[PDB]
Amino acid sequence: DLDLAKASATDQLKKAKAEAQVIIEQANKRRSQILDEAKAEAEQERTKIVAQ
Amino acid sequence: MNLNATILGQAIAFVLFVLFAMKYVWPPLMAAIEKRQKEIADGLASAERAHK
Repeated sequence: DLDLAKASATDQLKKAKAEAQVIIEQANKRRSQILDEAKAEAEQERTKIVAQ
Repeated sequence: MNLNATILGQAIAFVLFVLFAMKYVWPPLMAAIEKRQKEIADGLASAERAHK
């Protein structure tokens, strides 16, 4: 039982650490995409208003 | 029957055997038992360490 338990004990750090990494690596893309799409809207709105 | 010299000889044989047991029988076997007791009781250390 020492081997069977210490297996999980030695692995779950690796695993949950990778998932805490993943969550943030998604959130980062979210920030980057929003700073892109706000640029897209920045062009779209001004072009709309000049056409108006 | 009656008081003899045999008493002294029996006292000598007695102490001889007491030493011959003391050193080379008793610790030799209690060490065996309690070493087995260490290795048996310390198996619990798994359910008390890795479990934790």
